[PDB]
Amino acid sequence: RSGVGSLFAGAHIAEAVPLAPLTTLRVGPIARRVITCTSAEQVVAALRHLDSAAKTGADRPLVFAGGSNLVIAENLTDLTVVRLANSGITIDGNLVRAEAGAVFDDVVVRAIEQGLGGLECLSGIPGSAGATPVQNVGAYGAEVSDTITRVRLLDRCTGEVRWVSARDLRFGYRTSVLKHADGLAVPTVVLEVEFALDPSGRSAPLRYGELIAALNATSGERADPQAVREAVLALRARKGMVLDPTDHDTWSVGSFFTNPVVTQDVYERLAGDAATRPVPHYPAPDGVKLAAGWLVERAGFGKGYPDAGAAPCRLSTKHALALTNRGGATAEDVVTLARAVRDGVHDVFGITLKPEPVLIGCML
Amino acid sequence: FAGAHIAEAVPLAPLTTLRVGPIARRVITCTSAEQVVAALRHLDSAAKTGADRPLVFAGGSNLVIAENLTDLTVVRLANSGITIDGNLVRAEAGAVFDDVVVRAIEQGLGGLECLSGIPGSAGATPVQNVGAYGAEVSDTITRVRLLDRCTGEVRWVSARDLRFGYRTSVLKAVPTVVLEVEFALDPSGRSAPLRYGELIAALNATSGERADPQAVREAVLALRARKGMVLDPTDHDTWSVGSFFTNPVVTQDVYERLAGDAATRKDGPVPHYPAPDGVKLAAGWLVERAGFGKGYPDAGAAPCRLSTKHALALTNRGGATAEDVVTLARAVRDGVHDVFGITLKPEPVLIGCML
Ligand SMILES: Cc1cc2nc3c(=O)[nH]c(=O)nc-3n(C[C@H](O)[C@H](O)[C@H](O)COP(=O)(O)OP(=O)(O)OC[C@H]3O[C@@H](n4cnc5c(N)ncnc54)[C@H](O)[C@@H]3O)c2cc1C
Ligand SMILES: Cc1cc2nc3c(=O)[nH]c(=O)nc-3n(C[C@H](O)[C@H](O)[C@H](O)COP(=O)(O)OP(=O)(O)OC[C@H]3O[C@@H](n4cnc5c(N)ncnc54)[C@H](O)[C@@H]3O)c2cc1C
Ligand SMILES: [K+]
Ligand SMILES: [K+]
Repeated sequence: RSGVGSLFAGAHIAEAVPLAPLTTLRVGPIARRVITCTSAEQVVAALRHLDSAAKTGADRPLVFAGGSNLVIAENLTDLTVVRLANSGITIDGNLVRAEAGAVFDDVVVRAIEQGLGGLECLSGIPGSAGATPVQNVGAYGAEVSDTITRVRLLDRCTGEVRWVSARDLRFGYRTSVLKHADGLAVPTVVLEVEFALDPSGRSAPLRYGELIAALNATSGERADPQAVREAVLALRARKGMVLDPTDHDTWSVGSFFTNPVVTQDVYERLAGDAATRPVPHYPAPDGVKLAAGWLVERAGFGKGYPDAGAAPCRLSTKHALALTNRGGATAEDVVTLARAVRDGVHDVFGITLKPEPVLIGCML
Repeated sequence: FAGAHIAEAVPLAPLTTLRVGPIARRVITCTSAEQVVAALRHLDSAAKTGADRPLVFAGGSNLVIAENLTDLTVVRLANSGITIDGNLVRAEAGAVFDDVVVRAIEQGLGGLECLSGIPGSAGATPVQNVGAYGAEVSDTITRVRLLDRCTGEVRWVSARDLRFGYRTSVLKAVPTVVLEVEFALDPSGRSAPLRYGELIAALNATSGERADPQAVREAVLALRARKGMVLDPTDHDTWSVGSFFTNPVVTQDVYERLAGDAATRKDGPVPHYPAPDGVKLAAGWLVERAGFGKGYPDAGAAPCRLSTKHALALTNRGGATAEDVVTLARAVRDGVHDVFGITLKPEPVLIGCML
């Protein structure tokens, strides 16, 4: 059938591979082996062999795609990496299907240019399509759970491949069943994602105040998707949230923390504690969602922190939530600064912020 | 109408499970999605309006049609393909739903088996989130291909945008027609988990176990047979639209009032089911407790009676009219309201008639 003569059905194998340059953060160990898969058959056959042979706590493989949400400890000297390069975008009426290794922003653009609305708010988010369901990737008032119909999944332990519905993924705010406290584990691999979009050519309803203002629209109004993408790309540039290899503010894994959901009591206390001398909140179904960025800034961790020095890890000069590599950072530098922001916001507010990126061999 | 078959003066009664309906002016039978879409586009722009709107039809298992609708144009969906594609099953609107179930079981795909024996088409299933025996088609549908009748536009719509709930979806005020349904099923060949007390008991198993889909099917078919809820043309208990009323979802205090009274009278407990938004009661227990036994009325030879095996099913006893169905329905609804304070809601769609 498929690459029968070769190991892993034809996947590329390389040894002693610096992972740092493959990551947006530019942090990482030299991987002992990298196995690069360009098809679903390769991803399945590669993991089957590695999962069948893996015996010890040093042998679980790191599944790696765009490298935009990974903080990988430099200590990990005995690491095998499976790299998902199985790309491919199909248009099927108002449906768009993207293999895991497609570049997510590419899916957005293809969708917009078919006159299909629904992804435009997610323009400029880096990384792969296959990663999007894992944490229900979102920005600017949209999330991929607003349009995903189903996901093609490899269950690594049984070797079964099937399609799973959006409903069975149990999407919530920055979560799904695929999201695990441990980001190495990845017992289930996304091979392909399908989205169902709006063939009338209208964007999703605009649900995010900064974007709405920028287009001179009102809340829940629909607009031209391309115009929405252009505004979103401008909003993201201002925050250093579009990759730009000459700008260190962009040497990140984006926002380092999820917006926390607090009980209505704790929102009203802060609403009071700041009524002397207006507290950002977003609607959410089981409490109030607070802006992590407003919390981080109020606890003293502003844009550029720490300001004095040549700190190798700073918070972005354009967006306080993003940790950045200024040139020579290590994983521990990133974890250290993140811990302090996290500890600091708890000292002030009594809110524990959860990290949004995936920390391999490091914890907070 | 891109090759649609057009018949004139077609009796609808024999096309309905209730054996009630008018002689339609024209029946436009569509055997492809293209015909369905061509027909509805022309007819919907032509209509001038109320009674010129066409009735969308399919399996005839959930409709009560007034016999005096002599000017009725009907579009009958008979696009019937069924495609298996790994663990995905795609069924055109006109496919027989139970054949989709059988086809999935035959391929080793689990998830549809608890829906064995429900009559009518695949296309109709999302409209009221068809279900029984602890399953609903919302548990497996990924998306539905729809014609928006207001814009003439055709598109796939996700499960989520259909807003499925207990006997409802957004399709049940935009008319749309479902053209095709996709289901994602379980290729390990295990059933959905067994959640329904009657079915678990009948298999000798535990709540949450899975079983062979075929054995689940046979159990469910035998239980449905005991209630007159599989089509059997010699049994008048099955000349129905199934359960005529949906299980009402009441605030928890309405439930509690009832459960107190029943405990005092010693005729409890009040059977009830999970609901996100209060407590769901067995409409059948309300009907019987309000005085309307299985076979009601027993006196004389009523042309409409409640099934002798399932009180919730209004049945055509030979020669019923729509007026008889609606007259019996109104009494069962009024009596339940009078005894319990609960307003039951009709499950079938009523064309030219009302409670
Ligand atoms: C400048 C910048 C801006 C950002 N803005 C946003 C934003 O607005 N919103 C947002 O949600 N995120 C944002 N991110 C985070 C990141 O881009 C997204 O999370 C992205 O979806 C990660 O994709 P990746 O392919 O790079 O994942 P990787 O970093 O390659 O992988 C990360 C984790 O996902 C797992 N994973 C990857 N592929 C699969 C698969 N196919 N199946 C199962 N598990 C898998 C990996 O094992 C690992 O556990 C931003 C990042 C940067 C650097
Ligand atoms: C013996 C018996 C047992 C039953 N058991 C059950 C049960 O266990 N659970 C349950 O839910 N139901 C049950 N029913 C009700 C009925 O079988 C289901 O509602 C069925 O899915 C209806 O299918 P149909 O094709 O016969 O619809 P029809 O009767 O042809 O049409 C019903 C309504 O749905 C609309 N409709 C039909 N197809 C479409 C479409 N493609 N797009 C948009 N609208 C459409 C029609 O316009 C009409 O408004 C039972 C019925 C009988 C007679
Ligand atoms: K992030
Ligand atoms: K019914």
